[PDB]
Amino acid sequence: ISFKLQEEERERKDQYVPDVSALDLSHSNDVLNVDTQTAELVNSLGLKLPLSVSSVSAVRDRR
Amino acid sequence: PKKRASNGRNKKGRGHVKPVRCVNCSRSVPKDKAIKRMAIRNIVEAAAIRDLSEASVYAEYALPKTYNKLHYCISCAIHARIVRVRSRTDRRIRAPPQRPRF
Amino acid sequence: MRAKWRKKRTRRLKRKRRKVRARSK
Amino acid sequence: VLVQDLLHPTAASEARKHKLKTLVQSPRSHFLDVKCPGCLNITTVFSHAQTAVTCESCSTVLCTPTGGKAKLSEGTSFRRK
Amino acid sequence: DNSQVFGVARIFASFNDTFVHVTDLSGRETIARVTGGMKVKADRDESSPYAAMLAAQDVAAKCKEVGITAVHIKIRATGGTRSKTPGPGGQAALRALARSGLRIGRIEDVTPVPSDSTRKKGGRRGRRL
Amino acid sequence: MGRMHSKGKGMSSSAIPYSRNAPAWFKGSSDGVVEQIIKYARKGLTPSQIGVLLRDAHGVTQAKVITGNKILRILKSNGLAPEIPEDLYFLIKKAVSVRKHLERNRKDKDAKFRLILIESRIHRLARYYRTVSVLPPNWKYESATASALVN
Amino acid sequence: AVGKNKRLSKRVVDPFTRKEWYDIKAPSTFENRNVGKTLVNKSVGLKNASDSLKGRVVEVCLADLQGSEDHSFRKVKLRVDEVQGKNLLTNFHGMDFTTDKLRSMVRKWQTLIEANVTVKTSDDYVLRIFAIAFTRKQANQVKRTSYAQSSHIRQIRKVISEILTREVQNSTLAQLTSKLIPEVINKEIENATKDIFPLQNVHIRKVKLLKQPKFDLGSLLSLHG
RNA sequence: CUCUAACUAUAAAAAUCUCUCUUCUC
RNA sequence: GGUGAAAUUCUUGGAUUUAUUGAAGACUAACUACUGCGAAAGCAUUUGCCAAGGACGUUUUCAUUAAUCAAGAACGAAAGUUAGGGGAUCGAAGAUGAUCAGAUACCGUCGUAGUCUUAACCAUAAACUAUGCCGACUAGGGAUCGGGUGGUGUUUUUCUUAUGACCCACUCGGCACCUUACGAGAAAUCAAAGUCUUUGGGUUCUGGGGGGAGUAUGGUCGCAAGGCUGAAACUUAAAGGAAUUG
Ligand SMILES: [Mg+2]
Ligand SMILES: [Mg+2]
Ligand SMILES: [Mg+2]
Ligand SMILES: [Mg+2]
Ligand SMILES: [Mg+2]
Ligand SMILES: [Mg+2]
Ligand SMILES: [Mg+2]
Ligand SMILES: [Mg+2]
Ligand SMILES: [Mg+2]
Ligand SMILES: [Mg+2]
Ligand SMILES: [Mg+2]
Ligand SMILES: [Mg+2]
Ligand SMILES: [Mg+2]
Ligand SMILES: [Mg+2]
Ligand SMILES: [Mg+2]
Ligand SMILES: [Mg+2]
Ligand SMILES: [Mg+2]
Ligand SMILES: [Mg+2]
Ligand SMILES: [Zn+2]
Ligand SMILES: [Zn+2]
Repeated sequence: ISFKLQEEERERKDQYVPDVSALDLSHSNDVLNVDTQTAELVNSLGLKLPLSVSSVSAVRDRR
Repeated sequence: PKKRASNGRNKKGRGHVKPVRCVNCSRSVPKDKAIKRMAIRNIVEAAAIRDLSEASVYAEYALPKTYNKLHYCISCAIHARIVRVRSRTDRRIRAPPQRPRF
Repeated sequence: MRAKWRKKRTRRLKRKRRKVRARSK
Repeated sequence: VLVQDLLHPTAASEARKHKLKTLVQSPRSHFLDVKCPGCLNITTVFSHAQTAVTCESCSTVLCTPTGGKAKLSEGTSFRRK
Repeated sequence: DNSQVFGVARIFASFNDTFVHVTDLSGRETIARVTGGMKVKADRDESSPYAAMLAAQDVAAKCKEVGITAVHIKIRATGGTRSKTPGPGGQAALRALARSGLRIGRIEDVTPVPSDSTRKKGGRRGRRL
Repeated sequence: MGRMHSKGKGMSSSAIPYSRNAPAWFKGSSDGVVEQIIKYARKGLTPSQIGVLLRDAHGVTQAKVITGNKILRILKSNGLAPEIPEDLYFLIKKAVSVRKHLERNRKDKDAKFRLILIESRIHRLARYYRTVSVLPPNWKYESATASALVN
Repeated sequence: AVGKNKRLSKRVVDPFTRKEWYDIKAPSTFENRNVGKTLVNKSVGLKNASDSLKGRVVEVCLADLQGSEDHSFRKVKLRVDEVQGKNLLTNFHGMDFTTDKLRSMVRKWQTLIEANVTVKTSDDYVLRIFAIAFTRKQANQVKRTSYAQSSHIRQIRKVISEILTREVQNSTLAQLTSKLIPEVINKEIENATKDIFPLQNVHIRKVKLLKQPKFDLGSLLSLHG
């Protein structure tokens, strides 16, 4: 079922755009932290793009 | 016509396998076409544990479990409902019945 | 018929006839 | 795929493949100049040495038989050449 | 250790006419062999749980009479070449021995399992019921 | 992947390098190679043993690369060639070993089967060598002259 | 209940009022030296009961013998050797597991290694011992099975044979049991085998007594008070 | 974006079957 | 006991169980898997000896020695035949007690030859993967077994390196598997049963409708059982394959 009111709350809840983009480097430590490989990928790509490299510890538990 | 691509045997590269007797009718069957069930059970039924639990020396006894495989001839496996007569496209599904309880 | 038992029947027939051969000599 | 340059495989891809399957059938092995911890002389050894190689100078067997390369003797020094 | 003089009930539960047979710790001295077919009339129901309760209750009565108070259990199927699986009745006998006064401890299964010998009775095609 | 007598299809082998000439870093002399080859031959090692030892101990990659000629040919020119080619001799040795094992313990039948395979190979190789005329055309391998050639 | 034929081819008594009770004593090796009771037919001359008692064997769990529950799956058979009147002694006769623990260890996707050996004690007690070991899944293994090579199995069996031979040939069976109860040989086997393959659940099993020299009265007295 | 625990327990006997087989073109 | 229910049968000379022992021959449980070895049959306690083989590694050795192969040969499940040895289990024959109209069948008990061996015959099996062998190419995915590769890898542990066991990315070979058709097939299906009308890699052996019939006869091997070889007269419009709906 769909009456026009429901279409309208679906619209106005959907037309909602949040405030800051949730990436923005603003959350979760200013300037994101990623692994070395994508860091050097951006480096080779030749873009400044601030960075925070780190290790990954690729060892896998039992899972 | 070949009913099962795996030939319904599961031997496939062994020549010949030792035979094992059926558990109900004692028909000898190759140890691979030898439908087989892990009959692990508590030595006492859960319906009667409580009587044992409160009327026994050795507080918090282990209450062990009895272990044994069961080997059926496929005739018994079908009649005793251990194995059902599945449908065509459902034959090629070998995963056990979705881990009966989970 | 099962071909197995037809072969067995002919085989026994052969055995009887060859015993007939042997007894004749 | 569907378009390559079999003349010019990637060197990483080239060594990636198996020998006898490359462009030119080349050997994976090499020759190491090994010096015994005792004597400073230089003795050449094939990397996958079969026999128990012995330095003619002294009975100081340097590499032991193995399926793959011969295992060194924990004291020698090898140079790639 | 409050002076529980011990025993071993040693239920032998087959697919027909189960057994309850309490004896000393060494097993040398029997107390009330009395069996499943002792107290049932059909001779088809010898394996039935009711035979188990009847046999168990009377052997428990004899157990109290003699003096034994605590019992260890040797559950045994036919074993050997035959079916390796505990008899349907014997479990009911276990329950009854648990109920009727007797103290129980150290449950064990002693079904004789062979190491693959003594070709099982039945022929190749086996029982063809 | 042929493996006449077993369906095994392996390709375990060696890929000798493309450079026909010697490696640039080699310091030994081709002649000195020749004298060590001949002296090891005097010690009695077969040309396969010769090659493996010269590869393990010294910079000898292929004696054909270094001396310009191959080990068996060096021996033949120097007059140290064996009367029976080494591979064949190894076949006789294996065959007589299997024969001794078989006669020692009768019931082993796979031993008999492997003996038949080995005799097939040895007859085949002898036929080849007779065609190339390394062996005398009357050279024959059955049981007893076999044992004499074992000695 | 009837259906009888009675192919026989009432002087009844009370056969249990005509019987005596006797005590069971475990050697000084274990903690709880007392074991329990035993009913016996009354001792009359011309078949004195003490003749009948000597030779009896009793299967007793190690949990009762030690109080703790970790010895639940163990099982010791003790032989009746000396009778003192209303009270009798026992000497060690055999060791075994409860079958249930044995089966619990016996699982799929991990091959089991068995080591069987006949060994002579330090004194004279000719024994046969068995050892059961299972491969242990590693701490990081994604491989779904934990199978061991045949050569690894041979080496492990040889190692376990040597360790068992050492342990039995060291000391007498009294000391041997005093070693058994702490199951120290288990840690020794794991020690000498953890380099080859992990081997979870090492367990010494079915200690079988085969021969005994004459009687050794004095040691038996020493083992009981 | 963190996981691998439950389980039962049936079979006695039942053999045979006379016809009559007939189109698709708008 | 034994069964769907029962009987035959053993049992107060005490059968059934309850313990210790001991004898015999048997097999090697559970580990046991879409895993391994072998040419195939087949192979499963431990240990030593005997010889053998695959695959992998190899800047080692010879230089066409290669593939299949009429003729010829070796192995060749079980049953069978000789003879000698053993003789547990289980069971053709027979003996039985049931079921039924009959049941000398299926269920039930005993029991001979065999089942296990030691030398010799037998050489057939649905000896099936109902796919001959050797080659080259063609599509995605994983694991798994054997070897060998590289890790600044992990725990290992002997402080630390060394091993071993694992994790990763491999690679070579093996049993296989999953997905798919863009190839085939008549389809069921096949990663070969593809690269076959756009018809040619090298090679052996088989079939020409079904019955008659693997029968007749002659050879040939075998003591025998029988095996290999192998028709015709004649009789029919079908038999057969795969799938579809009832
Ligand atoms: Mg194979
Ligand atoms: Mg199956
Ligand atoms: Mg039926
Ligand atoms: Mg009629
Ligand atoms: Mg009795
Ligand atoms: Mg086993
Ligand atoms: Mg294996
Ligand atoms: Mg031929
Ligand atoms: Mg036979
Ligand atoms: Mg009858
Ligand atoms: Mg009959
Ligand atoms: Mg019968
Ligand atoms: Mg019988
Ligand atoms: Mg045939
Ligand atoms: Mg025809
Ligand atoms: Mg025919
Ligand atoms: Mg003829
Ligand atoms: Mg059809
Ligand atoms: Zn069955
Ligand atoms: Zn040195």
